[PDB]
Amino acid sequence: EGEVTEMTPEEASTLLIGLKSARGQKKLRLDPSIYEAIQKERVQVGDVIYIETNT
Amino acid sequence: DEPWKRLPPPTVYPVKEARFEKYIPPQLDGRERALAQPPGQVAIVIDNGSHSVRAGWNFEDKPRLAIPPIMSKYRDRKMGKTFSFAGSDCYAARSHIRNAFEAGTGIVSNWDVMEHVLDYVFVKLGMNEDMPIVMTEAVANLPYSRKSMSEIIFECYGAPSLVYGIDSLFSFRHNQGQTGLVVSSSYSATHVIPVYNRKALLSQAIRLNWGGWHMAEYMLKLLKLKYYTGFPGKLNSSQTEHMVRDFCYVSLDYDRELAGYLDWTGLEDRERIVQYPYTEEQRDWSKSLLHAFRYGPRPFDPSSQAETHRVHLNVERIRVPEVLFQPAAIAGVDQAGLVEIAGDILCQRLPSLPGIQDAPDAFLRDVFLTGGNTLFQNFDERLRQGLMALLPVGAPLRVRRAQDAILDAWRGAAGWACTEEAKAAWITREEYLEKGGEYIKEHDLGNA
Amino acid sequence: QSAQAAHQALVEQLDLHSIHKTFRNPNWRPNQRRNKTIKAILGESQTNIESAPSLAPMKHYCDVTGLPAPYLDPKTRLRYHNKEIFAMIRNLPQGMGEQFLEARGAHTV
Ligand SMILES: Nc1ncnc2c1ncn2[C@@H]1O[C@H](COP(=O)(O)OP(=O)(O)OP(=O)(O)O)[C@@H](O)[C@H]1O
Ligand SMILES: [Mg+2]
Repeated sequence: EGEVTEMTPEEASTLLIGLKSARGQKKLRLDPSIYEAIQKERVQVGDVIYIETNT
Repeated sequence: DEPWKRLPPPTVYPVKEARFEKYIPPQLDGRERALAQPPGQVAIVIDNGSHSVRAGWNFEDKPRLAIPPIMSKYRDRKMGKTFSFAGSDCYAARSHIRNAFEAGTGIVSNWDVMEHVLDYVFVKLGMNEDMPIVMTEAVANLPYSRKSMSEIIFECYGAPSLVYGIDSLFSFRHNQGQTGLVVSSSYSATHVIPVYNRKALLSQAIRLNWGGWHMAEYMLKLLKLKYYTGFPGKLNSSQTEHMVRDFCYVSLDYDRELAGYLDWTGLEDRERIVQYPYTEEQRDWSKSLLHAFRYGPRPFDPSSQAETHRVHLNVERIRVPEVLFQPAAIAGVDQAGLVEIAGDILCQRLPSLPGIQDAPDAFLRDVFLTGGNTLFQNFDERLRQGLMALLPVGAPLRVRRAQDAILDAWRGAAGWACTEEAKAAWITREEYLEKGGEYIKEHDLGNA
Repeated sequence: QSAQAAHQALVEQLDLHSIHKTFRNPNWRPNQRRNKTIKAILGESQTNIESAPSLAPMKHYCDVTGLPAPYLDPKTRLRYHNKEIFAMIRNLPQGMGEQFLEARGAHTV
């Protein structure tokens, strides 16, 4: 759970997303499936999002 | 009635400002020791602080002299003789004053004032002429300014050698600095300098044009606005300097603290009050936010001379230091704030440099605070909390303070003064006569 | 009176003209034009270029009381916290509005 600090489409399929909390930031490699879930919701840089990694 | 009428009498502090103090004779004992100490291991060390020119002997642990960069010159025409002053001999009783520096700026500009200040320094050090001078510079000091100073040193005083180094970098060397991010907030400005293997990466240093001067000027602007209906004390920047020093602090969460700051509950604790001098022969004030802003929980009347002669700081306690963190919001300075500057360096610049190895991790492990304007409460904690959110989680951030924020830059130059690094960086008078005052030896603590 | 005499004795005791400065080169005299502003020096110099504006959106604070300001007055362009401060803003002494702006370096011109 964090503020979306970066959204970098890695392929032209994969996304890399950067997430930040008050206590640090993190990068995640996203499968195209979870990417399009993130993209079906209208997530943009500066949004706050909740992700469950395995579900 | 009761919520004010039950309160104790207000605690109020006398106003302070810079003033003359008992005479200091010229210390001939320094000249004696300087000639007794071994050859090639003695220098005069001058830190050109825009707040205080600090001068003394490299072989001593503290400056002999700490002097405002000001002069005064006037005639009491009934007495006929001219009088002339440079430093705290200017009573900051005419206060007919000029300053060596351009206002709020790190760079010397009134060279005649500077030359009178240097005359005062060499008198107080007991010069009886011939001694090496170590002198501090602004970051990226202007070539013309470097020339004009060195020209004074070599034409007017004929000194054997001069060396220029950055005061914040001397401070980073008095402490056991090796690699780190040097954050300086000074009188003139605020600089973030990345230092790698004791060498500053001045091409990657950044300056924020806010400092202890701008805080005193901004505090004055706000208090003039607070009491725009007129205030009987003569508000001056030299007073608001002491107000900023004594009463300001950095908020750990500014919006949360600010939005509740003028709630009448506990406002008597959030408020602090200073007394200017005086002499004496369903809609209510208690529901007015502007009464709280100006006069706090007590009732006010203009009959009370003392109560008319006091300013209430209140929101200015925290609004003034926040200009470093939010310059464009609070003071309209179109510059990124301190946390955004340090984050841009650590996260965007240093990992992009060739060959720098483990950026940020190398630099990130020692963010280091220098200069007097860093001395605010929670300043280090606020800077750490801000950077922590910008860094990869669990990264080994440490934010550390110099052992002294003001003298330690002089102590670093005094320790460095006669090392082989320094004497390799010295320019001799003949080298100046060859190369001219624009020339400088490239070294880790100096400008390009 | 002795207090004035003692004061003038201090004014004498401090005077940098009463002190003689043998280390000062008597021959060298400065160029009278040497004192120049930073603007002049930079103009005549035609790294000391060292920062840029933030891209983040800035927060809004009341120009009067510094508290957060939801509102911007369209008439005077002062930012204000609440109706109590709007009431004082709209009846300010005529020149005062430009001072609240100038405290944040804003101006009408
Ligand atoms: N305890 C303190 N808390 C806050 N501010 C302080 C404190 N002590 C001193 N200051 C302020 O720090 C400033 C002095 O900073 P410093 O002496 O490091 O600058 P400087 O060397 O004169 O400047 P520069 O290198 O820019 O020419 C003054 O504005 C002074 O009011
Ligand atoms: Mg300094």
